[PDB]
Amino acid sequence: MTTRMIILNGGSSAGKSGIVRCLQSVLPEPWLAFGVDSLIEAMPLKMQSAEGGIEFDADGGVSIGPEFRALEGAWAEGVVAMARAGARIIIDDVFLGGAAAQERWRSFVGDLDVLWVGVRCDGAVAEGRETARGDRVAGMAAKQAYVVHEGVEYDVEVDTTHKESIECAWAIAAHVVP
Amino acid sequence: MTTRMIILNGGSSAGKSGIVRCLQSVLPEPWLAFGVDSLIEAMPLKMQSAEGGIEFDADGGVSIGPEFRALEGAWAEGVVAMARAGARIIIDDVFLGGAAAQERWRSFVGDLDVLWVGVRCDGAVAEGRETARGDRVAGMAAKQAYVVHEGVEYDVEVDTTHKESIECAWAIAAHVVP
Amino acid sequence: MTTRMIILNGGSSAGKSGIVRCLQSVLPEPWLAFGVDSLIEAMPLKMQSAEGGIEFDADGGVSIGPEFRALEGAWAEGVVAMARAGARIIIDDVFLGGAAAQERWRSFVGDLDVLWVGVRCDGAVAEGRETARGDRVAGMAAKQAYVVHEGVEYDVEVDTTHKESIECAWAIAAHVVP
Amino acid sequence: MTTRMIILNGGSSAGKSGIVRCLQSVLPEPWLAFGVDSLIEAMPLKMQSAEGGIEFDADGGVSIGPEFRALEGAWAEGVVAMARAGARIIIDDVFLGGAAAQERWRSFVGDLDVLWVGVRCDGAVAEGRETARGDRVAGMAAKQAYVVHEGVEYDVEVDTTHKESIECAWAIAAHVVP
Repeated sequence: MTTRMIILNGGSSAGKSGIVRCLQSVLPEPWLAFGVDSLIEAMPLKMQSAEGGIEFDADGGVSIGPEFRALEGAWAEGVVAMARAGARIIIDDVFLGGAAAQERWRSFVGDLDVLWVGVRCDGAVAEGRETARGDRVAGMAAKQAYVVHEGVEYDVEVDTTHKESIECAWAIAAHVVP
Repeated sequence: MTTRMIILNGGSSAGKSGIVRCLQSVLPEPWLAFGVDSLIEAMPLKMQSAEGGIEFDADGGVSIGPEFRALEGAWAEGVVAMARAGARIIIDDVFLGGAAAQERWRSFVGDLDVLWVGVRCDGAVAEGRETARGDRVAGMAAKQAYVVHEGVEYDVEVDTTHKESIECAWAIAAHVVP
Repeated sequence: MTTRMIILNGGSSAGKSGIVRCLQSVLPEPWLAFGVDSLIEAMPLKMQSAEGGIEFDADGGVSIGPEFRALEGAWAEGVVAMARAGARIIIDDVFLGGAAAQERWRSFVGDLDVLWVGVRCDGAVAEGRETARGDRVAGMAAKQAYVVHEGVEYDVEVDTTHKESIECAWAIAAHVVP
Repeated sequence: MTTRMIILNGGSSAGKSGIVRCLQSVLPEPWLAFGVDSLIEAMPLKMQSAEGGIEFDADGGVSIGPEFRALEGAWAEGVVAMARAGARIIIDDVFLGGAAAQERWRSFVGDLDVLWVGVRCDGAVAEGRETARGDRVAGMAAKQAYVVHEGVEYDVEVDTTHKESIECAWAIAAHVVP
């Protein structure tokens, strides 16, 4: 019935974070936000320089080793648990593995009421925003713009190519069941 | 002949910073960027809590005392000097005083070749972006969206309401004389 | 047997974060780090301007309403769950309620193997570091330097008044059971 | 007579920034702060990935090309100009070239009244702090701890190995002539 967790999926620079902050502002009840970024933040710095962790090549390519996977899995069960405990949770992620990534989340979520959101944005535009934002490693936006959505099922889809974050947030909130 | 300094004026959240980073990326020659933000950054923390400095009320209103003015004046002469010394300078500012602010800059710039840029964006949209970005004090975007341009003369005008930063950057670069 | 979660308690500017990063570097196994700061980060911005959330007065005093408490409780169960799922968790917090705060954590932790760490630092010194770091609201360091430890039981205690973060980290790691 | 500019030199993680913020707090008159960091910040992102700019190898080594040098030179004349215009300026830098770097600054400073400050800190300790702070590229602290001071003349020297930032700041302020 009541939406317990909102999960956004989109390529780097698709506007996920902005939409999330907008959602936190728009939604009447307090929603805690967590995403792959804050996850990286919580991992030890040395994790960005390892095997089973995460590394970014020159052109923005990204690869995830098993060490990273293990931690992420536990982190996933944690946020799910937060929701299970009564806290409304918003999660933004980048499904590098497309549908597989969704399945992974599905395994952790169980019968929890989740609102699956797709955040699209044209590759060239995303790339431009990537430059505007000043992201360290250029190239991610273009590389992730489309593949991350392949085979992924959404309850709602927003496209930031021509819609502001606040507007996308409004569309998403509309589907949130209190 | 050659453009020595580019000065952007626009309300908070109009997209100035993003355009600046885009300009730095687009322009072939290295352009140093400085703005009211980095200026605040360079001022002592206690300056945000003083008389002659800067304070933000509850609704996003902003006021500048003489202490702030004095420092800013010196900072202005400095960047102008940087340009005079051969470094290409990009400056983004918020002309709270409208035309008066432009005159102030004019006094410091002298006969230096400057490209005056106006960065517009609808108030409501700016406000939305202000929320998306997560700015501490909400209200600035709306309050500054229009007044900062009153009586201000520009060599080029861009409107981020429906144009990406990179696109605005392209428009601006086109007017930059090597 | 094996330590599953490390919980550090100390006043603002006692050096908790630095020690945590050192621990992440020193410890051979990957430890995920979370603390009151990242929690605030995950809460909606408007939570810093509410009743049941968190507010900071002029002199650095801090108060926590029920809205905040509710979220924090769920967040607590989450990290505990992360640990329960096999991820090594490091948590730094500020026990404003002294022993009561420890009891709260005890209720969530259950029989989970936890290493309780106390991070002390002289008030005047902490205050100085608070200034050095450039923290927005001055006054917290002094106000929290001692009360947060009243009635709190620790497995290990470190004092950063005359010990570097890395050194304190070494002391703490020594008590971590693989 | 009156001190117009304070220039601090020290290896990465020697505590320069903290001392600077302390100085801004301690000193009665408003002092603007600028340093190699804010300079990097003002340079285009692509400058960290070029020839004549700045690059950091794997072990924390740093090299500066001519492109970087040119900009820095202009930036130097700028801050000097700020001081010449009546603004009190604080500058923290890392003299990779030792005495040569001081000479460079001397050429730009001219007869301006400057207070030269040396900020020392043991290499091993600095390294530890580098880890505590979470600096991206480890290794700088150790590599720069001593060479940056070779042949460099100071009006005042502080050592953060066993002195807090605030204390070092007090020592430095004592030499500031109003």
